[PDB]
Amino acid sequence: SNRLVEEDVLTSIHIEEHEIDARDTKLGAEEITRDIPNISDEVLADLDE
Amino acid sequence: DSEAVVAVDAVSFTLLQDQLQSVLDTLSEREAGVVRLRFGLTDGQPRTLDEIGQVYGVTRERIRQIESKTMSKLRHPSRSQVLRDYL
Amino acid sequence: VRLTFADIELDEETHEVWKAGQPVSLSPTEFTLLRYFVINAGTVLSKPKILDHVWRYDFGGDVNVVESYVSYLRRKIDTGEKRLLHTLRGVGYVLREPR
Amino acid sequence: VRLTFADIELDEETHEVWKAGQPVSLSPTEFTLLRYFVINAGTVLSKPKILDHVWRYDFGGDVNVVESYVSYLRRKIDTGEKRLLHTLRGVGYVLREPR
Repeated sequence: SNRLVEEDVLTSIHIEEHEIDARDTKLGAEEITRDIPNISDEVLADLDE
Repeated sequence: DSEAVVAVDAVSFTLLQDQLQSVLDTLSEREAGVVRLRFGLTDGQPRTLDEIGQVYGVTRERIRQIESKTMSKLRHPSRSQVLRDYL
Repeated sequence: VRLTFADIELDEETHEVWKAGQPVSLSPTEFTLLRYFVINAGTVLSKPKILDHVWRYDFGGDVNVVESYVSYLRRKIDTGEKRLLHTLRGVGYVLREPR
Repeated sequence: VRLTFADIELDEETHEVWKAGQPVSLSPTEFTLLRYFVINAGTVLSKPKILDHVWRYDFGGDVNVVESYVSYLRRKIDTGEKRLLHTLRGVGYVLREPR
């Protein structure tokens, strides 16, 4: 019945983790920065500097 | 396999080539040929101005001027919007 | 609304130009060149945008004519060898006070 | 908007450089090389992609031209034998304050 959906009787909180590493390279260094090429702004709204 | 063809960007490149051909054909033929051999589209090598002069019987300053005419007309938003979308 | 820069004064109504308070007579095409040159003071001006904006797009002459124009501007206001309207090789000219 | 690094400073308008506060005159293409160096500060520069981006793709000359140009950059701003413009064998050059 929809009561279970509405009353949150059977609902689970699920958490995932996403690792990402910037490492040294012969090309130089990879930067964790907002200087991201060719991107819009509505998708840049929710990022810190 | 990184070296494998994406099979999506290939069709995109072909349609971009079609759009470029349409845009160039919309421009005057002398300008289209000048820029085509300036950036080496139809052949494997872009060429310097003196080659353009030898193939069109003009001085290199005239080719600089016609190139100025080319990117001036190419900044027209009619082409600018229709091509800038392709990115 | 009069356009002033260092010692050059210009009035957009009757198009008279003052160099250090002295009025000088100036040609219309050179007047447009000077008006553009003040209106973009602090930014280098190269020839292609000069022919693109200031002059008509049907201009089929050589590139030496604008050079003669800036020559008359040199002999008109900044007659000194070092002048407010400096030049850059390949990037045309610019009007700024020398440092 | 002027781009600075250590003791070299660049204005994007009139294409000049200050080295430790002293203005310096420099060649146009040499200036483009310096512009690449500052625009990719902290990242190593290799002769090829330097040739690819800065120089025209029609360049049919040898490879000594870029090495000589780096030598000019050295003798103009980084006159010291040890210099902020470090060189990598087979990997090119880089703009970096030495540690």
